[PDB]
Amino acid sequence: TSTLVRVRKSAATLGIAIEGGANTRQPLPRIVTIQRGGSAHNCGQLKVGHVILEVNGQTLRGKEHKEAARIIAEAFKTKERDYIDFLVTEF
Amino acid sequence: PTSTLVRVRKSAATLGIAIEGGANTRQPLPRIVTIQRGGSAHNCGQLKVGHVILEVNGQTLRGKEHKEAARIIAEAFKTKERDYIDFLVTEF
Amino acid sequence: ERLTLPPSEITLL
Amino acid sequence: ERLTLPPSEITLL
Repeated sequence: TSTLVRVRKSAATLGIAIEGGANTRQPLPRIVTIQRGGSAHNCGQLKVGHVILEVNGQTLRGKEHKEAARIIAEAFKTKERDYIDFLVTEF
Repeated sequence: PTSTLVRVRKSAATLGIAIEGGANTRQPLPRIVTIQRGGSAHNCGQLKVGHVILEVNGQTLRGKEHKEAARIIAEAFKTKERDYIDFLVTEF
Repeated sequence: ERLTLPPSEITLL
Repeated sequence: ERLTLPPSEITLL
């Protein structure tokens, strides 16, 4: 039900719109847009509708939207390696 | 992820829930986003905002568009065949 | 290749 | 008890 997806940093941006976080209608960040040309689009294994549970092993469960977005942005901004790992789910 | 069968007795003239979602939209299954004070859902006590409705009287809502899911719920509330609605709900 | 999902409709029942 | 949930926030990353 949950899948690890490695997103290679193939473009300057991650290129996703996320909606959701604790205490709102969508309780975990859900990918609602994938921008053409960004890193997520090149991945092919990320899909609109995927809910992000973890980023590089860091859980997003219980985090408010702005904190979840900050964690993802920080993980993508890494200079030590050329990818980011998401644990995602679909239902 | 737990699925719970919640029996909502038709205790009031209205159901009193707002649902968001359906197939091919951002929220793929109907999610309860509002529970109105005084309605049948509020009297139940076991339904909560955030619950995702998987089935209504054994009829799956998986893959149904919002309009069809709302029609099924409205029909289940209106029908005089029974004085309750069974919702199978989940809370992930 | 669906790149976006539209906002869901809300209905009061 | 909580009787409503607000629309979620959105971010472009």
